[PDB]
Amino acid sequence: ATYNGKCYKKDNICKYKAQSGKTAICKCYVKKCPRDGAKCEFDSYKGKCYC
Repeated sequence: ATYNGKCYKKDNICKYKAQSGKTAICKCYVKKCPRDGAKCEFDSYKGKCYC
């Protein structure tokens, strides 16, 4: 149920359109974003930010 979006290094966050548009930006927990736009998925099993 993992999603897909982008993450920002500068803002070290993970932005993506939740499966229902509910979720949203999610700090790039661990391994800060590589570069703005960096694709990332939102694991709906824990709530991390695969970036």
